[PDB]
Amino acid sequence: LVHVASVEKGRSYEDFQKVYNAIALKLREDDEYDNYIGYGPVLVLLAWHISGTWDKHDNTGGSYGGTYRFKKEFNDPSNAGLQNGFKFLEPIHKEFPWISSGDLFSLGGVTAVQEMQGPKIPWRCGRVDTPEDTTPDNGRLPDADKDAGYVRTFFQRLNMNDREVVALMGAHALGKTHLKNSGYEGPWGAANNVFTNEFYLNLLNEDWKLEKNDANNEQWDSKSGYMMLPTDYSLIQDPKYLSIVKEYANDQDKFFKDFSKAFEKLLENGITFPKDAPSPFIFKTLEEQGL
Ligand code: HEM
Repeated sequence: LVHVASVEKGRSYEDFQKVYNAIALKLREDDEYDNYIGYGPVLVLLAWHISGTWDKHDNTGGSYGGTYRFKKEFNDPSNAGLQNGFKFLEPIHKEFPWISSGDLFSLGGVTAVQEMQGPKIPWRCGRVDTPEDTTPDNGRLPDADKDAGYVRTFFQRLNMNDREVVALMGAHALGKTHLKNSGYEGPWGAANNVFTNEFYLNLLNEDWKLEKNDANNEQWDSKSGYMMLPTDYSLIQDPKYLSIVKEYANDQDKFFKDFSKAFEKLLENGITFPKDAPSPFIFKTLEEQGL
């Protein structure tokens, strides 16, 4: 398929900055969610899940179509718990009905990251809602109970290299696993609603113990009360992965830069931007605007 970005008719930067501010103010306000973690983390997960269905082989899936809006994709077992990010954005969509779904879903991710003190993520508008028949079949999102080979192989479908895989996974610093959703339980660290390189430090510095949880799945448990999925853990089992983990554990800046690039790339996979298309926008945070 060819997916050409098409700017929402007559909208500019300022229009988008308003959508951004709307999400950000709601993030600030609905702070009681998930025991006071807030919605930030679920939004980031939602932006990754709508983008992660992409197949570099036939150009299907990815964020373009806003297909998560369809039952098929919405009811993907792997998307369990995302309905919360969805209901968070609805009221927003209602307020700015001209924005396409794909644009909204992906912007929430950017907004969440930036408002949780992460790096600035350049964003591009132009995703166009596609018909329900362009909805990708379930089973394109990765399993958690695998090793580094699985991960490398998987990520290759999305065109991501080692560096990109490790950068993107540092997103695990945010939120936590929910038994009910995924069959895994516990956060990855302490500051789970602030974007930092905590993930890498926990990985390197905790004394991880393999145990089975109440869903009868194996997870790495630390005495600090943290957990790591087998897929997380595999970042230290693979030699190529481990040196990158180390780099990030050592330099939060480097990690921020790598994440930034990788995240935008993830969100733009499968989209063709005509040369006349506007440059990537860099939204200001509420704080930068004095709001
Ligand atoms: C091997 C690849 C990955 C696997 C197997 C994986 C698996 C999971 C699982 C099982 C959960 C818990 C869901 C729940 O029970 O609520 C989760 C949560 C999360 N995922 Fe990952 N993930 C992967 C990659 C990513 C990437 C690339 C990102 C973004 C860059 C990401 C962002 C998140 C966030 C922010 C959460 C926490 C959400 C919350 O607190 O509701 N994950 N992931």
